[PDB]
This record gives sequence, C-alpha cells and structure tokens, in this order.
Amino acid sequence: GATAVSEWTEYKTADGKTYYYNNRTLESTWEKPQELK
Amino acid sequence: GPPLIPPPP
Repeated sequence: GATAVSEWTEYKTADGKTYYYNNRTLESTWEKPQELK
Repeated sequence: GPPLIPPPP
C-alpha cells in the first residue's frame, strides 16, 4: 500500500511547455506524470 | 554547457 514518485525533472522544450524527463527506466512525459504526487 | 532536451513522446 505505497505509491512511487520517480525522477520528475523539468525539461521544457521550445514550446513553452514543461516537459518532464523521467529517470524511471529512462522515460519521457509530456505533462505532469501520473505518479507526480 | 547546457544540455539539449530530448523530444517528448
């Protein structure tokens, strides 16, 4: 009964969008991760 | 120098 929070950095591209690059197994996330808590 | 971003999927 525990949740996980991965490496959620800020890798915002030239779109002005905050893109997250997850160091899970090395993952990318466009918006706020499902595990962003 | 600063790192380049990967493009997101």
